[PDB]
Amino acid sequence: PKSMQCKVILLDGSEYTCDVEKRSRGQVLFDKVCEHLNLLEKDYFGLTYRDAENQKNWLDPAKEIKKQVRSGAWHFSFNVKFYPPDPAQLSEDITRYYLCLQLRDDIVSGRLPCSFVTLALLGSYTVQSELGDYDPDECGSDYISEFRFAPNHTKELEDKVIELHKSHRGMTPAEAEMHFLENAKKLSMYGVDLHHAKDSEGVEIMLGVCASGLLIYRDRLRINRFAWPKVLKISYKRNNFYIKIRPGEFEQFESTIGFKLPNHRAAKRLWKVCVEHHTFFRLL
Ligand SMILES: CN(C)C(=O)CNc1ccccc1
Repeated sequence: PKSMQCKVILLDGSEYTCDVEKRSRGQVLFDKVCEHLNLLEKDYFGLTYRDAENQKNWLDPAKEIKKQVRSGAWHFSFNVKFYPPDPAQLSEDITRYYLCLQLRDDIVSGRLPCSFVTLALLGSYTVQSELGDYDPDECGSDYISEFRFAPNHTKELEDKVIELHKSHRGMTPAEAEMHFLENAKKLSMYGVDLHHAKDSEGVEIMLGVCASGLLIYRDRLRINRFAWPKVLKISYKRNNFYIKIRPGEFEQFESTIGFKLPNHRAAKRLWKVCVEHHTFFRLL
């Protein structure tokens, strides 16, 4: 029974290696990684792999790993797939811990934009969670944390992290993690998966997929929002992604909004992440 080596980048940046039978479905590897992580609330998470073209794709747990990675290496990352709108309702602290690690990467990467003060506040909770109570013996006027807090670090940001860290004395790791999440969950790009697209006139837009619904970022003055209920149907055809928007009360006919994606693979990928978010947040 022939087994393939799998390498998974975990949210703390370490590498987990295991073997699965070469015909294994994605669920087999995902169960092994979740057991390694002692993670029970698995529904929010998934594995990603970088494709030929080098884009992120979700490993479909129901399909063979080999038919997804195809010609590529059996290398994956462990990621949050469904960002919970209210992390206080997750049943375990370890769930909220992995969500924090993902968000820290979202922030450092610049996928999750954040004000100066919110960067410093989030940072201060991570420090409290990881080092415990503020100690001046590891902080002179010239302190720079090992912790990556932002896409661009400044001395002013490091100073503000420490000022806020001083205010958290006696906070336990679970408590600082929950405060981290209460702030992060409110940011306007929290849990937003962004896809490049063109509208039906060829104007460059971004489509965001989130718990609540669908976002079209057009210029800056114009952001359209389609709550999942309002979206009656989606589909893709060639390089095109279409959404069918409910008639308001008293109108005879649904409207169709069409988008042009870079290629057929980008259209299908957007379609599948929309279906999955629609299914997930319709049950939540
Ligand atoms: C900026 N964000 C994340 C939101 O406005 C969430 N809310 C929302 C509501 C309807 C459709 C899509 C999204």
